[PDB]
Formats: sequence, C-alpha cells, structure tokens
Amino acid sequence: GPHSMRYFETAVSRPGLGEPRYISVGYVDNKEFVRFDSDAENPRYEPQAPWMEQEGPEYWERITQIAKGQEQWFRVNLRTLLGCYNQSAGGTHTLQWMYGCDVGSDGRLLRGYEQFAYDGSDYIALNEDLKTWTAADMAAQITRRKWEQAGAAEYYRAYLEGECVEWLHRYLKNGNATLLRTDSPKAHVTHHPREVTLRCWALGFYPADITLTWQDMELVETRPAGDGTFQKWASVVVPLGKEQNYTCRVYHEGLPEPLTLR
Amino acid sequence: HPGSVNEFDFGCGGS
Amino acid sequence: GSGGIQKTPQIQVYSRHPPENGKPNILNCYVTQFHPPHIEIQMLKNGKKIPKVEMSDMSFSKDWSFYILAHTEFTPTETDTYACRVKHASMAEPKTVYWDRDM
Ligand SMILES: *[C@@H]1O[C@H](CO)[C@@H](O)[C@H](O)[C@H]1NC(C)=O
Repeated sequence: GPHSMRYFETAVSRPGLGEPRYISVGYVDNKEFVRFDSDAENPRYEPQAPWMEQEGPEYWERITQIAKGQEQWFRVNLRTLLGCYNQSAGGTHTLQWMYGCDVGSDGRLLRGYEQFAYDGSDYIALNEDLKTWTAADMAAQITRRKWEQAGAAEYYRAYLEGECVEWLHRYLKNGNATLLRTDSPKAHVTHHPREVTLRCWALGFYPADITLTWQDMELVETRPAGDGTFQKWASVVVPLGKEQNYTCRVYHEGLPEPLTLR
Repeated sequence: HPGSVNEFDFGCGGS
Repeated sequence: GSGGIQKTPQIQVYSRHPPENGKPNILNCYVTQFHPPHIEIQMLKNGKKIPKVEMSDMSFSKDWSFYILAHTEFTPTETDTYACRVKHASMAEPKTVYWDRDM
C-alpha cells in the first residue's frame, strides 16, 4: 500500500464579523491526525489520532507557533489579493493551500504537491519536477516571476523531500495498528421497485481505496462512516424481472479474492 | 508536521 | 444561481451499520462539494438539535470544493425521525435532508 501525508490550509474572510478564520487539517492517507482552528478558544494544533499521543510538548508548541505565523501569512495575502483583483473589502474571499507527499509501499518518495487557490479556483501550483510553477491567471503570472527570482520552489522542495517524508515514516510506524490495518468490505445488494434499482453496498472497509462494478451506473464518492472505516454504493436500473443476470464485484486490499454477489 | 510559515507573499500588483 | 462564485452543498445521510431498531449505530451527515467554506450543520432527532455531534474530516477536493462530516452515536427505533439541516450562503433557506433507512 502506498501512503500520503497531506495538509489542507484555508483562510476565509468575513468582513465586519472579525478577522479571517484560519483552519489547517493534516491527514495521513484518509485519517485526520491534527487540526488548528483560529476560532477555537485557545487556538492550537490538537491531535485527532491516537498515535499522536507519542509526540511531546515541544512538538505541539513548535507546530502551534507555525500556525500563528501561517495565519498572518494567509490574512496579509488575502488583503494583497483584494488589491490585485481590485475587489472591495466587504465580500467573502477564500485562500486555500494543499501540500504533501506520496510514498510507495517501501517508503520511498513518489511525488510532492504544493497548490494554491483563490476563491475556489487555481492560483499557482508547483510542477511535478518540484522546480517550476504553473500560474493560472494574470495575478499568478506576476507571483510566478517574483517566486522564481526569490527561489521559493527550493524551500518547498526541501520540505517535500525531507521533513514531509520523514514525518510520514514516523507516523506510519507510531500508528501502524490504525494505518497499516486492512478491514475487508461487508457487501450486500438492495432491491428498489421503480424499472427496478439494484444497489450494491460496501460497508466497514479500511483503507478507503475500493472498486465497485456491476456486470450506466449511479454511485457516491467513497465516504467516511464515523468510526474510521469507509462505505460506498453503486446502483444500476435493471429490467423489471431479470435481475439475476446482474453481478456486483468488489475489489479491495483486504479481499485476496474479490467478492461477487447478486 | 506542517510546512513552515510561507517565506514569500504573492506580490501580484504588477506595474 | 451565482454558479461562478458559489457551490451548493450535497448532503448525504447514512448509518455505519444497516439499521436495526434498538441496536446502537452511528448516523453520519457528509456535506460535500460546497463553496465558500462557512457552513452550519445540525443533526436533528424528531425535529430537534442532537447535542454533542462531532464535526470531523474537513477537507477539499481537487476542484477545491469543501467536504465535512457530522456524526453521532444513535440507536434507531421504529418512530424516531433523523435529518441533517444545513445553512450555507448558496441557499436562501436552511435545507433539511431526511435519513433514508431502506436505501
Ligand atoms: C477598481 O474599483 C473601483 C471601485 O470599485 C473602480 O471605480 C475602478 O474603476 C476600478 N479600477 C479598475 C482598474 O478597474
């Protein structure tokens, strides 16, 4: 199983209601492990996974000081962006940043990611080479030139290849009981008079990656079920009495043999 | 472990 | 219908286990593909606010739209109605979505 660490950082302005709200959420694969929220009483990073009880007070203090500095970087860059786009104060605006690393099943680095969005569309993103930038509009073309001159990409590349990978290795080991487990899906089919709708359900599985096929198709994005497992359904509309010709297939890391059901 | 504080601002005013 | 600057939430309401009356379970309200990120989510039991709902799994997708899970432990009965009520700037009125037990 390959693994990833990813952070999701968002600031959103709320003019006349106070300063922008800053939130940072960290994930290993699809497990949330830390979270900062500027609207909490006593904003700090807090653990959301049991393996993060291993880290000491120095770890929490240092990443909470990063969040306090990062909050101000998002608030000033929101205010810069209003002037770049000649926008009035008073409108709601959003700055997003997603970044992280992917490793193979042997732990070696597969790729890194740094991507920014203003008001929910691309702004600037670092290419797969971890060296050059893709600017999505006229403002981002100016940032790209300034960031090429300042060598921004070198600071991100050092993080993505070093710190990001080294912490992801530490979290996979400290949380191996949660993160390296395999919970195989429990599947069933439901029958809905309509035509007729056949719905193949997969419940109780871990990790989230799955394939559901009917042998066209309604489905939902794989979704968290509230206790750290995932679920998914896929449906087909079939002819009103000949539904035993149809077969639901499920592929998962915990099924050496895929399930077949009807 | 998150990324450190972003070193550079967007600076998208132009001339 | 300012579809260039807002995205309307998709609201999915589902249990961890197939429901059995008087068997303990978890009810989820996964609120997805919305923008901007400010949102308010209540889980309702017979039309009233369930206290102590956990909010978790805040993320955003490759198209930058926002995702968040609300979840609570509950024991379904034959006569308890459960719903998720959402307020978001994309929508004039709070939207209430009823749990479909038999999906
Ligand atoms: C920027 O906005 C102001 C105030 O809304 C407007 O009067 C002005 O013409 C705009 N400038 C440009 C370059 O569009």
